Amino acid sequence: QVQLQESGPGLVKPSETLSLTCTVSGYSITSDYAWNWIRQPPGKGLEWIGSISYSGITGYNPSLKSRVTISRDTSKNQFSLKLSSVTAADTAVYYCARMGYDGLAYWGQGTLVTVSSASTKGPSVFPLAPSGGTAALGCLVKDYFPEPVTVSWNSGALTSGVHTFPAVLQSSGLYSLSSVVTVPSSSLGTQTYICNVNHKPSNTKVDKKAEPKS
Amino acid sequence: DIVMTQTPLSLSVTPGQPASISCRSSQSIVHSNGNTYLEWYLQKPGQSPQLLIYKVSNRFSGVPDRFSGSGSGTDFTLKISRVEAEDVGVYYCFQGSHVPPTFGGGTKVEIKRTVAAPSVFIFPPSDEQLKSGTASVVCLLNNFYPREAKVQWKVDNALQSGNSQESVTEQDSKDSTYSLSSTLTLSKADYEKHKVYACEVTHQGLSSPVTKSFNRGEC
Amino acid sequence: LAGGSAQSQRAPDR
Repeated sequence: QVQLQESGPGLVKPSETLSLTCTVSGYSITSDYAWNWIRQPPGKGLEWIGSISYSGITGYNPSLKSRVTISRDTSKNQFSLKLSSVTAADTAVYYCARMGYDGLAYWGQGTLVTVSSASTKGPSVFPLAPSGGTAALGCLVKDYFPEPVTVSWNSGALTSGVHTFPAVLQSSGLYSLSSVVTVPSSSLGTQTYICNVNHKPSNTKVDKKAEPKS
Repeated sequence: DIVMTQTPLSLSVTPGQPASISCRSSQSIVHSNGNTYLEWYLQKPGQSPQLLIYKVSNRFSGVPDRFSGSGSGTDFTLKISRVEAEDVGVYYCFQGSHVPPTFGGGTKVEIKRTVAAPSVFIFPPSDEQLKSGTASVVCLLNNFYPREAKVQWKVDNALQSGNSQESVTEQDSKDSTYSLSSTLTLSKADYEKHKVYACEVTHQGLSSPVTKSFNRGEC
Repeated sequence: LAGGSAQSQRAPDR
């Protein structure tokens, strides 16, 4: 299986150089195809940044050309992007993708890069404690920067009835999000409900039990 | 550069019915080798785009299916013949015939469906959070349609303004409902000053507004 | 002028 995997999300200060890599597995970058970078700024559409071919030939968006560099590191089967002199306008989800005559058939998972002078800060995690029938419970993931955070329940064992909401930027300039799940009151029960919270930019993992208070 | 203009901007479609999206390009996207590198993607909530159609009309699946691409020169159409819950997201056209490759602005496709009134839950602040001098109160509106919903916070009969924030999930790819989360933020001092915390919800579901509440201190 | 679909692969497109 051809798979593309971008490096991790996080902050870059304005005026500095955003740097990303894409690692390719199941296929050699020098066999064939062109190896693309594409971004999507918050709530906007998709912009092609540029690419490098299997043969090392680079092409750039003329609008971005003077700030962009793309290279290949064939020793790690990786290709890279640098974008210099950034500002808030360069905050976006950055994707790597493989292009052929027959489309961008394979994509990386997307990596959010936030351009800010603000500091990285890891989350705190609070329980949301649990008609007729069905109870609701959840975790509140508070006071973190930048995005993203990921949430799972019972280590990915529990996916039915889960809702993980878009984060909101609080008046502090730190994000807050909640994740909830509806479950049967009766399980409330014999069954432990635990939320798994991962904040990559700060390297934070926290597990919190969502227990019914006494 | 070639501008790719998609119409419409968004669509609501009843499951099992067809939809059609148009993509017009400011200049031809026929390449000098004769091919037209016109492609369609779907980007489902929170995911990477996924290729549907390439070279105008070739299905990514390789086999006959619900997606059909047509058109030529500057004028292209994606048809979805029987929309299903799972098809919901944003569709983009794309051209790779002339540098730089450019995408359309996207057409958001949603599933038109019948009213569902929200289930409402309220959550007090944890004792853990309180230790730290802030109190978050959370109100959850679950599994409702349409998206339009009004949430009001009341603290001891007073409507709260400018101290709450809310987020809505994307249309669920299975049941096609939304969910909504709202957070009231107070200082601990303000939270402990008051007694009755309520979120009041209004929605096309509800011939009467639903209030969920708790009194600070009852267990 | 590099970066287009037509340039993306080793063998020419048909």
